[PDB]
Amino acid sequence: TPPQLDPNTPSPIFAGSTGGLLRKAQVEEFYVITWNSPKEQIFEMPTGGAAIMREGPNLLKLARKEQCLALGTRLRSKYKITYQFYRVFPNGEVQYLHPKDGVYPEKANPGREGVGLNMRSIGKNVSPIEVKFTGKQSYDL
Amino acid sequence: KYGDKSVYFDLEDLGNTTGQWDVYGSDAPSPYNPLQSKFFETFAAPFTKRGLLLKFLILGGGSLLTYVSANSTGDVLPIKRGPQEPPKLGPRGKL
Amino acid sequence: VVQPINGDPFIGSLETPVTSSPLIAWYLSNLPGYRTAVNPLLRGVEVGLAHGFFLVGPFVKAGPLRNTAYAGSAGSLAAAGLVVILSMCLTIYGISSFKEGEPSIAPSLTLTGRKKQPDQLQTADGWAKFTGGFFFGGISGVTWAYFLLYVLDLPYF
Amino acid sequence: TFNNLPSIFVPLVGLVFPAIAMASLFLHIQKNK
Amino acid sequence: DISGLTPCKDSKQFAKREKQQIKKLESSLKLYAPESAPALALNAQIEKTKRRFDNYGKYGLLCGSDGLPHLIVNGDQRHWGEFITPGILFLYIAGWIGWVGRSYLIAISGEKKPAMKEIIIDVPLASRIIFRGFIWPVAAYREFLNGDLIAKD
Amino acid sequence: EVKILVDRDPIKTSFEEWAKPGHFSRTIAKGPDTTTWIWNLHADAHDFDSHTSDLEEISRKVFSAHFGQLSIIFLWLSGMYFHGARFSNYEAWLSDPTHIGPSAQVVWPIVGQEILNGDVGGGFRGIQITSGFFQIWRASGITSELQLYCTAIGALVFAALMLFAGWFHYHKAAPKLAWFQDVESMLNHHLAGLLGLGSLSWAGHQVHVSLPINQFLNAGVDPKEIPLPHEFILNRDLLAQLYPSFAEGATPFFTLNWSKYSEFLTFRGGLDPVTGGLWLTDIAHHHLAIAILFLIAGHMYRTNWGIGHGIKDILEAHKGPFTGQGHKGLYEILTTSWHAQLSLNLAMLGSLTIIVAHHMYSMPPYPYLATDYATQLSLFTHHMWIGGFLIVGAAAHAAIFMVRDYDPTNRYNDLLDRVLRHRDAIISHLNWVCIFLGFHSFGLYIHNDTMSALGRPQDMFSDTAIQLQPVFAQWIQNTHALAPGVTAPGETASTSLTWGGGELVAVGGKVALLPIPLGTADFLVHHIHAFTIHVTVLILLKGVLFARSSRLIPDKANLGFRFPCDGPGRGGTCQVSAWDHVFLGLFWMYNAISVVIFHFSWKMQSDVWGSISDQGVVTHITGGNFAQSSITINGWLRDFLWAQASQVIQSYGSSLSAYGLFFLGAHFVWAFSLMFLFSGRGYWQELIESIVWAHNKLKVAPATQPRALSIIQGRAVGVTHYLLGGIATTWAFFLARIIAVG
Amino acid sequence: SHSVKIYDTCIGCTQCVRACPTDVLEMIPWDGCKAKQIASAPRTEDCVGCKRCESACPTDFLSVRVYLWHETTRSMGLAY
Ligand code: CLA
Ligand code: CLA
Ligand code: CLA
Ligand code: CLA
Ligand code: CLA
Ligand SMILES: CC1=C(C/C=C(\C)CCC[C@H](C)CCC[C@H](C)CCCC(C)C)C(=O)c2ccccc2C1=O
Ligand code: SF4
Ligand code: SF4
Repeated sequence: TPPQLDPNTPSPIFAGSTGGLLRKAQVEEFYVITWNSPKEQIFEMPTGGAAIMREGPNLLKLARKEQCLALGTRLRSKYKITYQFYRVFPNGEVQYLHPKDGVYPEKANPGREGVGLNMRSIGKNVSPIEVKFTGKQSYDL
Repeated sequence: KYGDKSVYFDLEDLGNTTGQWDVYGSDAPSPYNPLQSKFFETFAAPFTKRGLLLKFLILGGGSLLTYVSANSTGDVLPIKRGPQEPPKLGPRGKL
Repeated sequence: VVQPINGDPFIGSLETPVTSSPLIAWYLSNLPGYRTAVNPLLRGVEVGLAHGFFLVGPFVKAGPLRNTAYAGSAGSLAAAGLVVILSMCLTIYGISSFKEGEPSIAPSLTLTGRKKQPDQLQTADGWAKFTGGFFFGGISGVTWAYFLLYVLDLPYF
Repeated sequence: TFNNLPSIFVPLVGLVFPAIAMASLFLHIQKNK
Repeated sequence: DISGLTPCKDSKQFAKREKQQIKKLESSLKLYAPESAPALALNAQIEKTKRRFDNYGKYGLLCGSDGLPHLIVNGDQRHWGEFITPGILFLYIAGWIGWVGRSYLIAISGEKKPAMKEIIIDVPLASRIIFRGFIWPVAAYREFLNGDLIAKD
Repeated sequence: EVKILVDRDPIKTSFEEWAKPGHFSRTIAKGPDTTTWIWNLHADAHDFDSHTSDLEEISRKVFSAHFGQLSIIFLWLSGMYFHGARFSNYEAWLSDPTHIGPSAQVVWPIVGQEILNGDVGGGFRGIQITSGFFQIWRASGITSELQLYCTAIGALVFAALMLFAGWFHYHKAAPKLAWFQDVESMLNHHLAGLLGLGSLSWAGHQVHVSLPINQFLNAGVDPKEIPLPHEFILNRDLLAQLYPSFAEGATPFFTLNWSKYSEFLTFRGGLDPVTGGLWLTDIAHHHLAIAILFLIAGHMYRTNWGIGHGIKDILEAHKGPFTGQGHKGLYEILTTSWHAQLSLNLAMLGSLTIIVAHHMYSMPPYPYLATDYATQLSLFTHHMWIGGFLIVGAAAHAAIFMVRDYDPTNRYNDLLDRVLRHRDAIISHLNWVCIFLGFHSFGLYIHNDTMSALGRPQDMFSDTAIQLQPVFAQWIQNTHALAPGVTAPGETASTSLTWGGGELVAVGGKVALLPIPLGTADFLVHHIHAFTIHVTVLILLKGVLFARSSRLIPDKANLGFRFPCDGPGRGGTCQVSAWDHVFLGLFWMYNAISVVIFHFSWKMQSDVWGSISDQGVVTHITGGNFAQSSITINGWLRDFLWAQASQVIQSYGSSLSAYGLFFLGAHFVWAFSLMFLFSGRGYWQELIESIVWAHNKLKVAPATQPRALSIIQGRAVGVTHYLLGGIATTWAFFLARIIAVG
Repeated sequence: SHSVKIYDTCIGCTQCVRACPTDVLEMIPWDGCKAKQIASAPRTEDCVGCKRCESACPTDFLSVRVYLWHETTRSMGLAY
């Protein structure tokens, strides 16, 4: 699927907190989540406090992926809205992150490939003596 | 547009969104008198070179420290005085 | 009376009456830590003078031989030693942070958003100038307060 | 000057050598080739 | 007289300990009226002390230089009553317990949810199983010979 | 309006739920798959907010549970009054309350424990108690074991009454949420009726019983030939001869001629010199005035009629200079969260317990309490520990509110949101002031140790050295020593004698509170106290504020209040939960209260408690060594811990052998706790699975599968044994020392 | 950063993915189980290491398996 192309949409009504983007946004990547709220309502944002998300499109810039996905799961489970967040490096190159196929990762969409997948039971891994003095570990054959 | 109503994600102006503002950095010009400034700029330039300042501070601090400790008479610090008392015997004679 | 930082409510701070008052923003902008336009050496001299002029107080009036005759004469040497420690500290900080020639890592723009010139203090040569200024001004202030403690008559601390 | 030698070396190993080692190892800690 | 220990009926330090404790009790007995109840309790404690020391005298306890009954647990018959005759009396009783609680665990092993009888003990079943461990040593012996003592996995 | 609002027979009284264990929840009312089931049964036993998700059933449960607790407290009181009746030397203590140790416990002579029955005095062999109950009973004018026996039967009656009341208010006729949620009536009644009329009726007891009997006992009277209280009520000539103010009657009261009632309701400040307690005339006037105060205070909130205040009406209309637009929604969270109310009430109840300790050591209200040094030490130590524990519980329940009973959607508050928003500023500045306090108190102690060890006592922080004098507390002592002459002229003497003056109320060969001086060591240890308190507040407030989300775990409220971790990721999240923060704040409350009671015991044993000679010079227990030894940690180790713990090692033999024993065992259990705090469940589960192999090899495999303790349960067992062992060590130490010296 | 390797004992219950707070995991089609799906792990560079994936894996020991490894700023749970 094509990504959703993060626009300059508005943000929630928040009075400011001490949970924002300190330096991991200035020099490293920071994150941004966008959700379409059917109505204006209050929600507990993951950086501490309580914001009021607006009707229609909302946009909230967060410091790490766990904040974004925690807020997204609370949105999808409590307000039942469809979230999708990105990762914006300090030079640009906004990376589409969460669904990665349009459908949520709990659904087995075709096309996504098997990466990080061993075709063996967990106790058939060789011992560390087999992979000693080799850059590989006991779980990468 | 960062200056819109509750828009804080202008992607080309990513310094205002990341929080790259100088909270207190004033670009106001030199406040000191230029002659005082020239005096300090000429008299402190020898300390500007870092690799020659680290070496200088090491070999000057260690020198002053190993010197002022050496020529410290027995009035500043008592470790260089001595016992200045008859040494008392230990338990069990001395052992 | 409290306001989110620069209007942006998702940066980790707040415009309070403590960090955003005009008295504070005048005080904390016109002191040598934030004189971003002047070269780092003069403001470093100011910082060193302000930190060496007072550091002699604790060493001279609370030192190990403050109650003896070498109270100021040794406390001032101790303060000069702490200045020679801290100039070394700033030196190794500037060496580990900024290597030799990179541009400034400082905040580029101001609060309003105008394209302020980057602070040269956060450069290698700039912080080196700041180290030299701190060392010179610190020994200067230590010796000046040593001069004043025995010249000028005070009831002391 | 042999009772003065502790006064030379105890600072030089205990104050000066620790400053040297701490500075040098802090530079080695933050170096980047 | 084994291990360089005089017997306690002959040890002077043992009698001195007796007299010291008795004087320590009598010095607390003077503060009370001779017919009062604290005084009678102290006197009962005094007779208890005296017959305790007499019984440690007559039962072959050995007293050291400190003057305290030492236990010779090696195997000398004269002192089996110090360790082995109690010890068997332990291994019986202890082996009663383990032979009971094991047998119970085998009797509630074949239930549907056998964990709700661990926390809620079947008192009839436990009372039937408790006296099975009276003569437990022959049951454990035979179950060792029959192989029923060790599970075969 | 405020109706009765109860329902009949909500829950059927039966033993069916006694049979099936763990009935109260979904995951426990199945049976034990493992042995963790038992621990989770007891852990969630009183977690009523987890059993049923409605405030009605929760509120009924906690109401009847409070009735059970009241039945237990009445049963315990019945026990104490009864042990004071039949197993005590209370008469012999009344005859000579200076050389007869208060004893109300006798042991059975079975295995040599009869030596714990000590020569306490009075022809009685028993355990010297330290609860000060004898002092309460002399403050009540008891003077007979019949009265203690009948009030013990009355407390048993009240225990049965409270148990029946809990049964009735759960199983037969239980209130519903409209009864609990109304709080204007609850406050009005608990103020005017519980605390107002309670103090009124206690003042009535004192005016009619305690004052005459205590005046007789102070004048010198055998408690057997003392007139009974009902003789003071009925025979007017008797009480009138005690106080002629009674001869006029209540026409002094109703004509507002109270000036003639100043024979038995005096404002006589200070302590009673004859007995060392406070003046019971002053205490009767106190409880009377407190009754008037709480009676006019309990008519403040609007319940059913037009007059009064609405707590909602107050809080939603309380604008002010600093965030007064808030305070809206607090009536919602406090009337819909038992955990919020439990947190607030525990905070203030524990702080009141600490206030109680601090005001009972210094203004000893009972007669012959100040000279029973075991009673004073035990009371201060006890109520200090109780206050610290209750404050740490305030933390736990603030956290449980923050996780479970916090919904910004429905129940929103401006102030709590503003606190959660800048919570990092809170915890950062509190961490800073904790570091600052740790340095400029304990580092002062370390400087003192180093200087005294380097032979530089001129460089220490002491009175004979660099002086850090508490100028502010010294100024307060100077004022309150001079307060009753100018600022409070109604008082003939100061409220307390800890301030200053030529006042030393000795009752016998014992001091009872001379003026406590404040030197450099008192500055140092008070800043240690501020330090330990600030670190406890750091840990606890941090767990409270970060109970929901953080920069580390932004979904912590979904993990729960009481969870171990969120795995070794993010570097590690081992003690990230708010439960883990109260678990650490328990250790810091322990450190805080232990150094508090150490300060107390040493300061009193060095500067206050002692003997008074026939020449008029006081000889203290330790001998005034607090100003010179309590500046160094070596002095606390030497002049306090090593020196005062001589009576607990020489305790063996004399009655105090138990205190000797409870020393070492307490020393053990503390260390036994270190098996739990240091370790982790994985090692113990693997050891247990090896032992389970050893059990499968003998057909003795259990069906309740042996599992190592939960991680949170390992931490709970650890902090539990740690507090028990440390506190019992200190209890044995304190009681042995102070019963063997004063 | 970390190394979240999964094994073929997975049954396709989709609980490891529904517990993952960083979208490391995602169900793919597969033919080795009744549910005909298995849980891949493309975004291992986003893994914090919280092991909620394997505290929700209902196998005899485990199918999803987190091996802690080189810790980056994303794997050290750092918002700064
Ligand atoms: C932390 C508590 C503490 C304190 C208060 C002291 C205090 C002192 N020590 Mg001790 N010491 C301590 C801990 C402490 N020590 C510990 C823990 C150890 C062993 C590990 C020692 C071991 C020790 C030795 C062996 C010796 C001392 C000595 C001294 C004295 C001289 C210190 C010195 O050189 O001045 C230098 C002091 C400074 C540079 C302090 C500057 C701080 C300024 C005042 C802060 C101002 C902040 C300001 C208010 C900020 C806001 C305003 C701003 C915005 C402008 C002094 C009395 C010496 C002695 O014997 O003399 C009596 C000595 O020989 N100390
Ligand atoms: C004998 C009379 C009786 C009977 C048959 C019942 C029967 C029942 N009650 Mg009721 N109840 C009673 C008296 C009775 N109750 C009284 C007197 C009170 C007031 C305290 C209550 C208060 C009460 C509440 C608040 C609740 C129940 C509930 C229940 C049900 C569950 C019982 C259970 O599993 O707990 C059995 C538990 C025990 C036997 C433990 C006894 C604990 C006592 C009170 C304290 C003892 C503490 C001890 C002194 C300290 C420990 C010392 C130790 C370390 C040595 C069941 C229908 C629950 C219910 O139906 O809700 C779902 C419920 O929530 N009861
Ligand atoms: C003026 C009347 C009055 C009085 C005296 C009290 C007193 C008390 N209430 Mg309150 N309460 C009142 C009115 C009153 N309440 C009203 C109107 C409501 C509804 C809004 C409540 C709702 C309420 C709750 C929800 C709870 C209490 C609790 C308590 C007890 C707290 C424990 C304590 O301090 O122990 C001091 C102990 C005593 C003074 C001993 C008590 C002995 C007497 C017999 C009972 C007090 C009178 C009482 C109201 C019963 C009246 C007669 C009854 C037959 C109807 C205390 C006994 C708590 C408690 O402990 O639960 C049981 C609790 O959870 N009350
Ligand atoms: C008014 C007082 C009060 C009240 C009503 C409550 C009520 C509650 N607390 Mg809170 N709490 C309090 C005080 C209070 N607590 C204090 C003072 C502290 C500080 C220690 C705490 C700390 C605390 C924590 C940290 C937690 C609770 C939890 C709970 C809930 C369940 C407790 C449970 O089921 O355990 C039932 C009872 C037990 C398991 C018995 C505990 C055994 C104690 C600790 C041993 C000590 C006994 C004795 C002194 C030692 C000698 C014993 C001897 C036999 C050897 C319940 C809502 C839990 C909760 O809500 O989590 C969801 C929870 O995690 N509380
Ligand atoms: C004696 C044991 C000990 C010590 C020294 C500490 C020390 C500390 N704890 Mg810890 N803690 C301990 C046991 C201890 N803890 C235990 C057993 C627990 C069990 C639960 C905890 C739990 C715990 C928690 C949960 C918290 C702390 C906190 C703190 C800090 C508060 C004080 C502070 O920083 O002031 C200054 C430092 C001290 C007072 C420590 C002693 C240093 C002395 C004064 C002298 C220093 C000399 C100097 C630096 C020279 C060094 C030598 C040189 C060669 C470099 C500090 C790091 C709090 C914290 O970190 O936040 C503020 C906090 O929240 N602790
Ligand atoms: C010692 C220890 C254990 C092992 C502790 C055990 C499993 C708990 C103690 C259980 C008791 C001994 C069970 C026996 C009591 C039964 C009720 C049986 C009674 C029958 C007779 C024994 C009377 C942990 O599981 C643990 C977990 C996490 C951190 C630290 C630790 C830790 O330190
Ligand atoms: S060590 Fe224990 S508490 Fe820490 S992360 Fe691992 S499981 Fe969690
Ligand atoms: S939790 Fe385990 S079994 Fe379930 S989908 Fe993930 S890997 Fe497969």
